[PDB]
Amino acid sequence: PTKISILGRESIIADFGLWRNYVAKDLISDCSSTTYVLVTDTNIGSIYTPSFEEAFRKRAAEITPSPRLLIYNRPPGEVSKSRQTKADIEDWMLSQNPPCGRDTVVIALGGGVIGDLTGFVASTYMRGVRYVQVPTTLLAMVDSSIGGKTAIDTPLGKNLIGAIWQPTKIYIDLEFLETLPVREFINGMAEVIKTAAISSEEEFTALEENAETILKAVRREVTPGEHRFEGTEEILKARILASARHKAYVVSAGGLRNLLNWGHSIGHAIEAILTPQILHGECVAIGMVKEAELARHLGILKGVAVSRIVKCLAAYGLPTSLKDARIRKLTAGKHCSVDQLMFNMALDPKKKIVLLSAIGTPYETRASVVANEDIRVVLA
Amino acid sequence: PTKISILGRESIIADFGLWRNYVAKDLISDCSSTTYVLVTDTNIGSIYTPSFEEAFRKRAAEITPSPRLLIYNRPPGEVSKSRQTKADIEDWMLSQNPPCGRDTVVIALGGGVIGDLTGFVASTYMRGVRYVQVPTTLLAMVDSSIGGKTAIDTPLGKNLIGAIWQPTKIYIDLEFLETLPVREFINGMAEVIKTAAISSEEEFTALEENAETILKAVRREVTPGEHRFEGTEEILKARILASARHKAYVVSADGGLRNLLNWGHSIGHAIEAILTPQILHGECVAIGMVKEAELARHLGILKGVAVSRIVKCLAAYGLPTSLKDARIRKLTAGKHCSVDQLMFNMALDKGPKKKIVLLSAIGTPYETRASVVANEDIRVVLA
Ligand SMILES: Nc1ncnc2c1ncn2[C@@H]1O[C@H](COP(=O)(O)OP(=O)(O)O)[C@@H](O)[C@H]1O
Ligand SMILES: Nc1ncnc2c1ncn2[C@@H]1O[C@H](COP(=O)(O)OP(=O)(O)O)[C@@H](O)[C@H]1O
Ligand SMILES: [Cl-]
Ligand SMILES: [Zn+2]
Ligand SMILES: [Zn+2]
Repeated sequence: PTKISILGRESIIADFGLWRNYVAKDLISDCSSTTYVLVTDTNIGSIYTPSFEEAFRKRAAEITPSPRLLIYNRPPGEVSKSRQTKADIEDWMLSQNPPCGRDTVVIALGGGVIGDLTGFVASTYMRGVRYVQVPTTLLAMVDSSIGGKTAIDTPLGKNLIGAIWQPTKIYIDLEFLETLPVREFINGMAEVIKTAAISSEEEFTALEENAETILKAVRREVTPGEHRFEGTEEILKARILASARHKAYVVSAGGLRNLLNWGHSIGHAIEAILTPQILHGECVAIGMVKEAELARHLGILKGVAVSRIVKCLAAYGLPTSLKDARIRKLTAGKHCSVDQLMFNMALDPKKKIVLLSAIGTPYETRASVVANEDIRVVLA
Repeated sequence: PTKISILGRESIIADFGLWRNYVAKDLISDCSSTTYVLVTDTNIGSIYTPSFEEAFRKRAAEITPSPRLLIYNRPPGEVSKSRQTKADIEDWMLSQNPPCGRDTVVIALGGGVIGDLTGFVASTYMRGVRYVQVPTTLLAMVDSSIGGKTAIDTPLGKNLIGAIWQPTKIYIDLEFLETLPVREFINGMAEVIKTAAISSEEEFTALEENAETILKAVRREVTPGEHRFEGTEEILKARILASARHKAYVVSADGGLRNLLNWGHSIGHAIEAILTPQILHGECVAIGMVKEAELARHLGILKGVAVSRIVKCLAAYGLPTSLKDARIRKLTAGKHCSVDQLMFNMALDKGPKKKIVLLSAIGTPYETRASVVANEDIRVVLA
């Protein structure tokens, strides 16, 4: 297994089959406790909780008295990232017999949604209890689960109420990617490509090479009794952990974290308009394409560089323009006026944007100051 | 202005009239921001918010842009220390124009209730924003506001959901004690006496001396224009800050030192679980100290003379020393506390023995932590 230290500690454990042969075991020995609370939605749970309850029983049998495994399932969707669901899980935990104590270890089994909710639930339960991250979406494995940022949503916006509570462990089991819907896998790929583009040319080239292969496995129908990523196993692990590693690196450090926002400046503006029909990664993809175009316009990025960005994103199934087909269909031709975008970008004179002087090489070691008029030029 | 440092840094500012001449000023200069949110109940607010709005305007006038002061008032009582109340305070914060942001400085103006709620609201607002403590109750000045422990209550218990969020500043304005109801003042005195009893025989001795005087000012009519603690001003500040200082000390100490802060609380908590909400926390802890002291004596660790002074000193301040005290009896229609019930409530605290803070003498703890004691030995003092 591959370990990626984060914040001066071992937190991340990444490899195939962790949820089957490792997690349970490791939790009982490194996260000693009498109460383990697994949280997940009905989609990912029905697929993975059974194998775990069993794997759990085997490890708990050897310990006495036997540690209990409590499970909580919530409806899928970001509808659970609410004040209501959090209170529930809390009252449910307090209603257990005996009530779940401060020794509780919470297991966040899911994506960004389950992740933020559970992480925040843990941070405040009796003023905080330990918890581990078990990212099931690609976007969660390389980004959302690394960092400790947790929160829920309110009818006035996303992530408005939450906390920064570092998970004790972060289990990255690449096998979760075997059942992850194709669209979701592609969505996460945006951040992976983003990470490379702001840190390593060689890594961005690896992504360029592997694209065809990865996408073949991600789409090919897999007959029961086989692994979706049969021969590409090592390639996938390398490309995905590279991103996770970077996120972990940045999180362990000032202006280095701003770079994690490349493509997000414009990206966020687009999403504010096209969500929830269009996904985060899908919007960031178009965001990277434009911010790259902005870098070119400002004379900081070369034409050749800009093309590969687009080419590489497309190669993975990500949208590169607001004019894309799918997007236009999924959003019945919604339109992002150059103004509404500049309005949104401000909801966050001049704008701060991450510019690239070349693939793998950031212009400044932080978000560069850019003038509005210069931004408005790449928004059409 | 006397300053006490907590957790390796200044935070506590203690003196008279801070709410009138200091707070506002200091907030604008040391807690620079565009949004300040004052939270309080309708009891303490109606008495103190007006003078503050004004004091605020004066300081904000010089600085430009103008730092806005938003105010939130909730019904008094621990009924506001709820998920709902917290949620409103937040939606209200997000609904302002423009919405309260991460630069926000929250002002917790009130007692333990307002303190815990606001402190917790702050800890999670956009994943955390700065906040200051402005303890208006005695119990809050020397205990609840020092430490960073925040939370709300749920129908299944107190302080079940919350967080540990250290306040940026802790303004201890002794003038709040001029309007604090007599009962509340006496309530807080329990913890002050507790602090002394576990750290300084001298400090305890002074408490015994200053009693008769303090209680005179607390229980007297103050004609218009006169400060309630006219001549005793320095005495009060000394006695009160001594406790606050200790709390600050323990809280900054890098284990069992925090256990000592639980003296009288072992039995004390058991009693409160039964007699609350009619009887207050301090009032229950008082009886708790009396009994735990009796337990120490029984176990041969505390002398008879020592135990007496404890009782005498608590009484001297108007605190109950036994469950048979008439004031209690009245407030609880004579509710009974079975030893069985008390021993059970003491177990709800996560066997054959209970851990209790024992004193070998006033100011001197037996062990540097909660000593292990057998059930039968505890049951004897309760009978
Ligand atoms: N490994 C997986 N296999 C199957 N379904 C999954 C997996 N991961 C999550 N899902 C489902 O996919 C959708 C997207 O997960 P979500 O947590 O919303 O994504 P993100 O982390 O991008 O916010 C949800 O409907 C969820 O139940
Ligand atoms: N400085 C003060 N003077 C007058 N009223 C106050 C003051 N402090 C708080 N109060 C009121 O006194 C009561 C006790 O405050 P609370 O915070 O509930 O107590 P504690 O801190 O002991 O838990 C409340 O009804 C409150 O509105
Ligand atoms: Cl909360
Ligand atoms: Zn992102
Ligand atoms: Zn107490």
